[PDB]
Amino acid sequence: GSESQNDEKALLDQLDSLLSSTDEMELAEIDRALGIDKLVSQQGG
Amino acid sequence: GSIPPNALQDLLRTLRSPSSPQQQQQVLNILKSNPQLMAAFIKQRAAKYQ
Repeated sequence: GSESQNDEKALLDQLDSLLSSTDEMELAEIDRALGIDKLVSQQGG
Repeated sequence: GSIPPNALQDLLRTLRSPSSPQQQQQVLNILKSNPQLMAAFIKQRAAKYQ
């Protein structure tokens, strides 16, 4: 997050690896549920 | 200078908390509630279709 590479985004970035041990179909339900496709277009708050 | 926020940790902390697969339902909603975490998380989550 702007000269950091050690912020909260990086905190879970590691453990996040566990996400790979989850059904690909289930993840799709949660993704399309909120529609992260547009949430990745803009972020600032 | 190296110190992450406390608010962001709260959001991610949810999906990180060792709970049953049911509570996972809350994670999804949390993902959106997480900014910097959304982009990063998307890497693994969004990867569901990668």
